[PDB]
Amino acid sequence: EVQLVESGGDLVQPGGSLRLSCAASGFTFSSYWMSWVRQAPGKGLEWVANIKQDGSEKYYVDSVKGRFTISRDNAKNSLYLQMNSLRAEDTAVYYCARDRGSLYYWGQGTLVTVSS
Amino acid sequence: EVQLVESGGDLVQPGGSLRLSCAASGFTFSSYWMSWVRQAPGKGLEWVANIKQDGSEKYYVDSVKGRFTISRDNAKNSLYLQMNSLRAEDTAVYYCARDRGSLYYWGQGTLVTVSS
Amino acid sequence: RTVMVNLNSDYYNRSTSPWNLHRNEDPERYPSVIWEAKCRHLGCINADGNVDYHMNSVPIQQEILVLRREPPHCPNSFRLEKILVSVGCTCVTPI
Amino acid sequence: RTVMVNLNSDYYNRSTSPWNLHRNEDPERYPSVIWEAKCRHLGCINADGNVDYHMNSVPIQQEILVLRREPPHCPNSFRLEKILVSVGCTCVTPI
Amino acid sequence: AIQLTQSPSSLSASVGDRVTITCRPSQGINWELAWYQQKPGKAPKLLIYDASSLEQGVPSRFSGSGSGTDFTLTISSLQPEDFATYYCQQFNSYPLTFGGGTKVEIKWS
Amino acid sequence: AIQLTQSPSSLSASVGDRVTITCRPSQGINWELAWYQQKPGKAPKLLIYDASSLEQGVPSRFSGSGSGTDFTLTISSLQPEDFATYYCQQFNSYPLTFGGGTKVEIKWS
Repeated sequence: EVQLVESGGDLVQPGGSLRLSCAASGFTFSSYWMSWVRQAPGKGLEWVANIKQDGSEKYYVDSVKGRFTISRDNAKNSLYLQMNSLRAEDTAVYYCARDRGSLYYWGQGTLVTVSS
Repeated sequence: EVQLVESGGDLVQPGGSLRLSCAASGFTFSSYWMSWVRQAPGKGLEWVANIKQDGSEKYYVDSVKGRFTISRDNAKNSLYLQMNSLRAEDTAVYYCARDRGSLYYWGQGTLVTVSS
Repeated sequence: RTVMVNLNSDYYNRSTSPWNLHRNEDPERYPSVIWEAKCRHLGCINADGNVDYHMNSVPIQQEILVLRREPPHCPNSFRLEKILVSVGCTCVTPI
Repeated sequence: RTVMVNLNSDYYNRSTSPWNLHRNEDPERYPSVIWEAKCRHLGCINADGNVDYHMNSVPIQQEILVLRREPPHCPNSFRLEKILVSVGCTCVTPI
Repeated sequence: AIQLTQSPSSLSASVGDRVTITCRPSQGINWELAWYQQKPGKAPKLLIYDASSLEQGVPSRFSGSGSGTDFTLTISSLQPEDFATYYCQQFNSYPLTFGGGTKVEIKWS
Repeated sequence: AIQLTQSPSSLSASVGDRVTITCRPSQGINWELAWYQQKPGKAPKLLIYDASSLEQGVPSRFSGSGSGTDFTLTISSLQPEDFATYYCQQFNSYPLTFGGGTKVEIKWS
């Protein structure tokens, strides 16, 4: 079985930072593209970021362009999400998924809380 | 094995007639299109006629349009060639083949001789 | 609705689930020739070399993309279609 | 050079030659998702339920037509390509 | 971006019914659409890719269709195990977007 | 009709050579071309379909290529069992036509 396990998600005051960690297993992590999609409390899905096989190309939604930073450690089997200057809108469940266009392999999610 | 056996080919004076007979076996003769290609003594191949699965559509080269008559007996497993007003150019080896565009299944051929 | 498109084994016999290949031609289609697999036996060939009806020969199907001359016979225009072809056979235990 | 184009089983486990399916995605390709078969074992599963190395699991390959965004990322234009996909596995006697 | 308008945002239905959810993108897309199912407390499951193609495991009682600006997700015979929120997503161009979702709720008696 | 011009009409070659036969139709064709091999006293064998696709049984040492007006049949490493006459045929439109053939003869020493 392919396995995607998120971590890092916690309560962090606005303006602060946090590093998400998606731990991949069950596949040649180095050969496939990865992603991050979010679900805000009681809201729909919102595509966030994706990263190329090696780490040469990266794409975002404009609501996180310049604030969020996607990365990979192909030797470690890890996908990351270094978010900064965290807003209210940024409080969601962050799911990592394998591939870019149609996501079949999804993690369970990690709640990032950002409030007073 | 698919088998295509020609017959009928013989020495016939010019202006005369003859009926070729391709005997099919090894397949649902009724489901596939058939053809006739000729090879004149020491010459190249020349596509002659083809006939649809049932017998609704038929196509020819203009050098035999109106002179030659292609037919099928799907119950008998037979393809025919009723040629009339036979010319010098009509002396060739008549091969029948299965399908219309790219012919894989070929018969051994039948020599039709037309001379003095 | 329309798009511009530019252009660029003895397994059947040796198998425990052997198959026959039936040629399928249409000059009006691309690929114009598809060979389709039809399972020779209902069961499977064993060590002794006979049909074991404890097992079953099953064809392995695949949804393939094909082009077709649309309008019919028009040699310059095409329509994209999806056909279900059987490539070979495998030997399975019942369920 | 260019042409106008309009637009329209638990076998892997139950097999004697079982296979694993590996998802292959490219949003830039049509089909965008192809699952590829990779033979689980080198031999074949017998009556007892173990790997018989007298036989061999062989993947059944197929040359399939695929479309691709040409120029790269251009969403309206495409190029036709032929890729070799493995659909499943069969069990064969050596040669 | 390419905005996905899903219709309706909620709907009541009973076991055996034929649900027809529509996804209409802001601009024109060829086939570059995907459908998902999401049940409470679970990650979404991918149902259909390339607007019409059924994914691995997804049951026959699922159809995907349409081209350009009209896409349809159809459950022919509704099952209890089918009441969830359904999302549509384009993969035509970045940024990749999701529809607002459609709640296939239970119509009480 | 669509006339097929084959080049050359005859050629001498030795075992191991790389033979390159060209077929050029009168008008433009997409991929609707086929190649055959004919040995004395035998019906022709179909080698390549759709200008580039190898037929069932045909050995790897055979390539077919080109589009529109330039088609190429190539034997990379010539074998004794390969000296024959090679025909090219279009299936673009009726009447279906054959090339004049190319004799892959033996070059004596």
